[PDB]
Amino acid sequence: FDLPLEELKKYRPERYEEKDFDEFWEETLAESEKFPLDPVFERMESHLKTVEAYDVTFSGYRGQRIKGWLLVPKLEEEKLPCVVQYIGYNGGRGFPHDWLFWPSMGYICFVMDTRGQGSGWLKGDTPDYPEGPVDPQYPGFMTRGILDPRTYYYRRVFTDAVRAVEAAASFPQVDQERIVIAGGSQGGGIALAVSALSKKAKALLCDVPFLCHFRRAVQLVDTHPYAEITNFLKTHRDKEEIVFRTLSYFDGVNFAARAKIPALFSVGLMDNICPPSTVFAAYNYYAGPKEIRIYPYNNHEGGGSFQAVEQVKFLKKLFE
Amino acid sequence: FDLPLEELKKYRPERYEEKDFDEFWEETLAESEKFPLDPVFERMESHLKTVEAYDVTFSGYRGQRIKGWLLVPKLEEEKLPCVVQYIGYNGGRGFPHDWLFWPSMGYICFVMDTRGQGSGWLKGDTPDYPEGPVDPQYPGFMTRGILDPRTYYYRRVFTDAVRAVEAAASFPQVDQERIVIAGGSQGGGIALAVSALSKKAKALLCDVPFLCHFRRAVQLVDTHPYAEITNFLKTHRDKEEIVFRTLSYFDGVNFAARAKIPALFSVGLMDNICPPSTVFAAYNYYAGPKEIRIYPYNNHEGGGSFQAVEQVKFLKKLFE
Amino acid sequence: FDLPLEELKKYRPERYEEKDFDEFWEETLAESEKFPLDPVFERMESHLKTVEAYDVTFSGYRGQRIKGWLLVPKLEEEKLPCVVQYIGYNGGRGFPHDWLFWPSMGYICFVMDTRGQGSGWLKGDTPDYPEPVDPQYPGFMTRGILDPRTYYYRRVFTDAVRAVEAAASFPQVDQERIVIAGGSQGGGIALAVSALSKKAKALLCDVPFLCHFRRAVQLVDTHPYAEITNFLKTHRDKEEIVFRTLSYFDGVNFAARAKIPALFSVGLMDNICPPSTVFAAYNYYAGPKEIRIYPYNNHEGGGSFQAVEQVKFLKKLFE
Amino acid sequence: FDLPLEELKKYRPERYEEKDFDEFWEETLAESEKFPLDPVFERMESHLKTVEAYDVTFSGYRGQRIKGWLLVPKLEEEKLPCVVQYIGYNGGRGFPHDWLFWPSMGYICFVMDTRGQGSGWLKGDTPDYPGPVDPQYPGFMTRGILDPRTYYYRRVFTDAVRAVEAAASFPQVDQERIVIAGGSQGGGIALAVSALSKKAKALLCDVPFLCHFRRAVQLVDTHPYAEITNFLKTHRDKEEIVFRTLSYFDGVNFAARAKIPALFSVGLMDNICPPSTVFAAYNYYAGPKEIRIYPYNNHEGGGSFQAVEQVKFLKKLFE
Amino acid sequence: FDLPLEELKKYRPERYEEKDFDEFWEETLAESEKFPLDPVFERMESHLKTVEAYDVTFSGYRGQRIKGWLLVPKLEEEKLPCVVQYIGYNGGRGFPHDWLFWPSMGYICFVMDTRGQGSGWLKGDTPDYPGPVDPQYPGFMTRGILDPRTYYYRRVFTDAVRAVEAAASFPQVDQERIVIAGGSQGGGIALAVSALSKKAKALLCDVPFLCHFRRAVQLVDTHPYAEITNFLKTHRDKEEIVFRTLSYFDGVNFAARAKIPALFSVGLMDNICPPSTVFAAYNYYAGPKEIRIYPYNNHEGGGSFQAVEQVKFLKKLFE
Amino acid sequence: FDLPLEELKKYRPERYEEKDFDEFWEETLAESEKFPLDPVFERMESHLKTVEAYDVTFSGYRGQRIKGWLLVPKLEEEKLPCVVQYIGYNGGRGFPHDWLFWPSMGYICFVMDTRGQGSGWLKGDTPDYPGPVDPQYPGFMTRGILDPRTYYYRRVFTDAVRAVEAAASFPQVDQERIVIAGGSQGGGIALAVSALSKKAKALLCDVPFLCHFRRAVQLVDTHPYAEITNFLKTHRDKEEIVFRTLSYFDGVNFAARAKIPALFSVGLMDNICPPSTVFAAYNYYAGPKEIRIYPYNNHEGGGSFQAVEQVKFLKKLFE
Ligand SMILES: O=C(O)C[C@@H]1C(=O)Nc2ccccc21
Ligand SMILES: O=C(O)C[C@@H]1C(=O)Nc2ccccc21
Ligand SMILES: O=C(O)C[C@@H]1C(=O)Nc2ccccc21
Ligand SMILES: O=C(O)C[C@@H]1C(=O)Nc2ccccc21
Ligand SMILES: O=C(O)C[C@@H]1C(=O)Nc2ccccc21
Ligand SMILES: O=C(O)C[C@@H]1C(=O)Nc2ccccc21
Repeated sequence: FDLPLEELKKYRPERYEEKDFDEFWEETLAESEKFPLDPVFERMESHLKTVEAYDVTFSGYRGQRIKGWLLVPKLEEEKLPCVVQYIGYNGGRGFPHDWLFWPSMGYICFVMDTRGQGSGWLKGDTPDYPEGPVDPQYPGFMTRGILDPRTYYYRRVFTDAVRAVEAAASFPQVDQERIVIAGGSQGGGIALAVSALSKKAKALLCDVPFLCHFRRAVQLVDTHPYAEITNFLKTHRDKEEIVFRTLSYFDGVNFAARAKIPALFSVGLMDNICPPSTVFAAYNYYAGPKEIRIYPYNNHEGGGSFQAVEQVKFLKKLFE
Repeated sequence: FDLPLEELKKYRPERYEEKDFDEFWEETLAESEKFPLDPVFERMESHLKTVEAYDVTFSGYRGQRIKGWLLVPKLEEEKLPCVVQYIGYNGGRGFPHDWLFWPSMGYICFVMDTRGQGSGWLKGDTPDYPEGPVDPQYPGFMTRGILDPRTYYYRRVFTDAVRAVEAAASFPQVDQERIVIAGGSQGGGIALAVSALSKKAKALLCDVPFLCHFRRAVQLVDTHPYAEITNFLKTHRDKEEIVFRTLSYFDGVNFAARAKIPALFSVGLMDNICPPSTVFAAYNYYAGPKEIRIYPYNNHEGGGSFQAVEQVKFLKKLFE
Repeated sequence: FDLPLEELKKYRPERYEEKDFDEFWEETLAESEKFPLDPVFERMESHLKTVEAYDVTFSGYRGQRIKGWLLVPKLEEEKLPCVVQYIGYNGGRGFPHDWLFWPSMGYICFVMDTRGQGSGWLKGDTPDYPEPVDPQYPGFMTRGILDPRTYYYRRVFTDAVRAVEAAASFPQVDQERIVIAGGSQGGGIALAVSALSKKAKALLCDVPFLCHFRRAVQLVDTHPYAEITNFLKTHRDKEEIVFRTLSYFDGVNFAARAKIPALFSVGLMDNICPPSTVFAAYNYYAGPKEIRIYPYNNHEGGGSFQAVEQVKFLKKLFE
Repeated sequence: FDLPLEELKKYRPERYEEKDFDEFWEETLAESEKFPLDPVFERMESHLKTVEAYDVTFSGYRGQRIKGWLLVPKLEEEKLPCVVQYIGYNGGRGFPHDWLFWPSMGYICFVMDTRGQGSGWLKGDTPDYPGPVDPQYPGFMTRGILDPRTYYYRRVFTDAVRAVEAAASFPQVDQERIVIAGGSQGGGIALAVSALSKKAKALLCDVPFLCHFRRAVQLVDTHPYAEITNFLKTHRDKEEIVFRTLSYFDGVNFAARAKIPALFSVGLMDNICPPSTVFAAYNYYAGPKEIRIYPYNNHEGGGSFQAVEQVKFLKKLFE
Repeated sequence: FDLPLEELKKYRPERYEEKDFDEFWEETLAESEKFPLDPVFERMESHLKTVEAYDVTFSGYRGQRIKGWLLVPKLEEEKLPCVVQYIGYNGGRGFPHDWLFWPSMGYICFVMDTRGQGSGWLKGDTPDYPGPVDPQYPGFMTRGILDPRTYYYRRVFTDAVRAVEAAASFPQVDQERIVIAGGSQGGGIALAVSALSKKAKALLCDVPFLCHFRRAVQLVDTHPYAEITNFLKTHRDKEEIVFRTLSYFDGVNFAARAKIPALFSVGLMDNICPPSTVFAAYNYYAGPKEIRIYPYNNHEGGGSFQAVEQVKFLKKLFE
Repeated sequence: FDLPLEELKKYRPERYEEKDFDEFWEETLAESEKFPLDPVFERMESHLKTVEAYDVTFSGYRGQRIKGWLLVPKLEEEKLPCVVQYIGYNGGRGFPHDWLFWPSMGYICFVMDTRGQGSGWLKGDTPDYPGPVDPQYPGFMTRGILDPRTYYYRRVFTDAVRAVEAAASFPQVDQERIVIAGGSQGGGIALAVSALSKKAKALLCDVPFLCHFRRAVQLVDTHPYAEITNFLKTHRDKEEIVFRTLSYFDGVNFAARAKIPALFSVGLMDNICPPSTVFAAYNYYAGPKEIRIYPYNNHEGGGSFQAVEQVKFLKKLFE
């Protein structure tokens, strides 16, 4: 349904961002750095036998306390590499046993809970906090605070996500040389922002990323969650310019252009949640060393368990 | 798809409410009455010629400033009857010209904007304000603050709505003894709440009501917006009892049981958004003088323009 | 899903029409004009308080008696501007209270009931009368389609022309300020009247239907355009005749003849009336014109926002 | 989705008809018999080799001229049994070769075209003739529904009775072995003819439509029964008048009067013609009768399996 | 939804086949020729009166016994032309009375049952006989797809070549007028036979399936092509193996080799067999050829209109 | 959409099985046990660090070689309890890392690959081995359904009984602490194993499929149950035969014979495995049992909540 692959590979749409993109993010991170990180780990009673699981609490956007899980495989290694895992839309940190892949592969896994979501396919425990009034919005998170980048939901998520990397680095068994940032769909869009904004992340795993190239996304598909923005615009007919202005500060394409760490991307050519031209726009602008795995017959599931093996091999080759 | 009509007409399921239902509502309304109502009626340059439209502002839940419209038909009579109109889900106050029916029929019309919504089919101008943290929720309004009645979204909307009647009553040209409360679907549910909670309403028009008999609604249909609650529960599998205890304080069946003012209901027997059994549970418990117009072949549109004429005739008879 | 906006704005494709288009319509109107208009306005008992409602009857196609409403706002004015309102597919005149917008804005509103429809979303009271009723697919789009002389829209468009003469006959109507308006089917009817009427002074044309039929069926499989496609799936031998008939009714061909000022609207995600069909008509429209473009709306177009634009537009025009 | 089979078999709900049901039909048929039948059989140049095909024209309702095909298998016998075939909703007579089953089984087949339809899945050549064509929902189900004298099926069912007279006029037809047959709309028409024709000798009634309307619209939201629901959703003041009209055309009411031997079929998962509507009709049917029950089939019913059952049923019936 | 027609007419994509395409088919066919054909025609008791029906069995792929019907019109001519009919996806030979068209037009019809299918819209009676039956997606499209030697259509296409020899062996068949025919799956089978058989005289290829697989799975998400997509969505490591296997069975590669006169049909709105897949095959077809193009039709194609075109085409070819 | 919870808890429909049910299974398992099990475990080079992964091969139905995974957590305890895991419809054994749950909780996990499937959502490596593969609807539900001796699940259920013996042969498995587990198709397979094998200590049976087939096809039209309905729609003469065969594989009949303690789960909104089908099995389940009821869940059931419940249930059992 989207551009053919030869064209996708060359797709570099003209970017749109405001003159103060970097200032906005510098100011955002400085204001939240005023609150102590205060990373707290507490060992959890669980039935897990090959992993030690910890409850995590750390200060994200403006000192607000975000939950997570830390999963440490029980191995002979002194320091271990770490994957910081960001979660898809409507998900949250779930149970420790929802995240066994990375620890089973010998990586500590830091799972960041997603403020105010956690109700659509995996439970969450962390609330959101608005900057004052909660404006008229379409159901969901995509238009929550959208009339101002200062009030916009993902300002708070992305800042949480940057602070999560610091929280993971605070656990002493984490090898700070081998902290990886990872996610699919919303988790991939979050990881992309972090790849530009964190100075602690060493590598990026970005699958079927959401939050990329919003302007094109709403022209290409009518699926959720991108349709929340379309549906908001269908009603608020006078707000096009302001909505896209706000979104430009959170667009993965604009972060990709600033990001310098090694990355492995994946895309499903039949994905109609995250259309391939949106994924390719981000990939093509990504300024670090990069590869992409392309799945021509997959929808939003992308490479699934095959991609998971690709990630393990990529990281092994990168860190050796 | 629902019970046959002969059974709908007798359907009076055991009600479920907590022992402190009334006290919850007394304390809520009392806390909000500590702020001055401070109703403002500012003439809005519209292009209307047979109606004068005022931009309304008034203090609803916890003094929060709620928007509305006040439309006055161009008639001499020093005191006119008044319809206070509440709005369907994802709607908001829109433009003054969106509400010309009741003014054209000789009634002043007070249209209350809906906090936080106004983004699905008609625009709105009024924000919500949470009680502190914005808990994990499913997209929309149905599960916003659902883990505690003190935090639940409809606490705030219902309080706004009671206060809206007071605001309408403040307008010098409104006949304080001919104040009707009205709405369809979400608007119907809010009106039904108001019909129990306000001391100032003279009659109820309650069309295809939503927010009624939640526990059964979600068994019968999988449509939105009731599906937001199902979908929350599909994830938060441990929260059934808490969710339904919270919803009990906002259930139109429990309000119907307390309401004493005359009412005209309507129902579409093929309505799969507000199932017939949910509307009939509310209607059958409704404690005031009452009549119901039944539309056997209609879905959620109910009686449409036909029902509007039934309303005009009902009020004329009542007020003679 | 259709051409990008930069291409829609330049989209002026080769028009298809027969050499006798104007003669067809001159002969149609002249034949119907032999019957007296006989416009009848019967004041009616109503619950309305700010508006006076009249039941209307007038002679449309071949003297057939078409219903309407006339809604007159109660204002201290010896003459008032007037909007002649045409109705969307499967609708009809409904109740007087269904049409309160234009009277509330200070316009007399003449609502024309639509022959034979009135059964999908708003009730109607006017029958159709055929020229035999040929084999057709369910609906109105293919009724009489094998010959322009028998086609359903010959009758509707005649009715609609006659409606404006009927409105002009009400004494309080300001004949310098008669507006023709409609959305979707209403807008396709309005485009035809904008070419054919001797009485209309402005056009409001929203998300128009009955435009560029040959391209519409290639772009969408929605109804009501799909009635045409489904007819042709069965009558495999009738492609050329069907498009020949439709060319006499195509809003793109009317637009090219129309001279009055116009305000259009279009939803770029409208899959009932695709944007390239709407832009074909708008771009060929020969009078002074403007268009409001709603990039995120489907067939609802600009909704209540566009209603505000209309009132502003007519106020400027007529001041 | 409907009643379980044990209950369907006992389902014999209270019938609804007006006091003048028989009078309505007697006068309808009397009036149409005033016009000469004038059945015209024109040998049609054909590529067919085992069958002789004829173009048929005959006088149906009020003398209106209806098309058909006559297909005669090339056999030695002087007189042949005959199946009068009625056609499903949105179909028409199509081509001669569309109807080869019955001829191949040694039966002359008279295929009646369906007035005004012919545009959904197979083409047709016969027009309808109404005077005013009232507001209606798209299609045939609500055409003229506010009065049984104007209703579309009054004309179809008359045409269908006249068809049997026309088939019987063909010299090679054995008038002792005239079968009336159809599926869905075809079946509902055949059910009416089983009560109204004095010439039909046996009925093949598959997955019948036009039965138990009031219950059909409560059970399913499919077309074409949904045309009726959608008309009532708009004309909310007309529920009584619509069902009164429909009572004169209801297969259940015809079934109670029909005397000829019949073979029915039903699909238990058919959501076009719900099984309760079909069993209501079957259970009231007053002639010698059998029903083939296909529990896993939708509207296709027994398909080719049923065709074999019909052949066997008629062989045994006719000795 | 596909290429516009002017581009379809010129669509001649680079073909993909392995170096050993012809050798694979020569060895396949030589191996199956080592088993005796042993055509068996058992005359059946039938209700049919204009046609003689035979129960057919013959040896297809590797001596496996395949069912069929032979329908002989009762005609004075002692040698008759013959159409060997292949059946659409999920069908099978059904009953003899399912196949009356060609015998009514004076052709012997040999209907080939389809191994292992017969369970979706018409029953069948013939099993498949594979070795191990590899992991597969539900259906026939992926059965044995990891190796052309194990692939399901190797066996169907061999059956189909053998069916033409079985038809030829019936004494009343005129071996100079054997036609091979099908639609959709039947048309892809017929197209393979048009390249592989030395006995067929003409090809009727309607809306052909089993063409240009690589592109089909990009254009549509419908079944049955979506079985291939779904297999690849799971077996993410097997893209190259899958399309290599499929290249031995692609109608486009057979069309390039076929020499006999052909009449194709295509529906421009067919989203089961997309127009670009059909035209790729049609444009490579190396024999004398024509195509009937149905711009408004989906997968039904020309339906009964095309059946007429077929009968005319063969009459002209053979006279 | 199904019975209310109060009725589901009381739903014990009359069972249907043939008089030779036990004999059929006795002979089936005896014939397969004549071939050596020959379990082979090969340590796999793996990226996994907390788990030792082994490629498994073993003899299932009639010596046929079935793949699997053996996942051993790296722990001190020399003899570990073991969960034998059966896979959902269209799945297969996938990668070792797809099955980390049970090993992470301290259990050796034996994952049985599913013959012939492995192509819908997780890839598989094991073929099926039928002679003739009868006419069937796409998928596995109707493969060999005309005889219980040839039916697909005869083979799978035998494989699954043999998997328990193959897990028991691994030296680090505590052969006295083996559990059988599955969701949907995996739950139906585990249920059969709960009746057929004497080795298992406990059953984990989530949203079970393969239960109460006769009722399943009346209640939902979803796949995979709809493959059966679809087969019956065409093979209209095979209802009795199809249900007789299925009675030998019906989870409700195996439940009646199972004695080991069980934890079931059910989604009350599951329209793949309807609640009445799951309750019919659960209600007839003869051993100590409990059911987790998820009223707001569809076929996902309890998901990770249910997994926690399983870990607790086994912990109590093996203390
Ligand atoms: O894609 C994600 O970010 C998670 C999840 C998912 O994977 N698909 C989808 C679609 C709509 C809403 C939420 C979801
Ligand atoms: O029903 C309402 O309260 C308003 C509106 C409506 O009329 N139906 C519907 C369905 C889903 C969301 C919103 C709506
Ligand atoms: O578009 C119209 O003319 C009215 C109405 C409408 O607004 N959409 C639609 C689609 C199908 C039939 C009728 C309609
Ligand atoms: O059922 C019929 O009478 C004919 C045909 C048919 O077989 N099904 C169906 C459904 C809607 C419209 C028309 C049809
Ligand atoms: O197209 C065919 O070969 C037959 C039949 C058909 O006509 N369409 C279709 C689609 C899916 C499966 C089977 C079919
Ligand atoms: O339910 C299963 O056994 C697995 C999988 C599933 O979870 N749902 C579903 C539906 C159709 C085919 C296969 C499946």
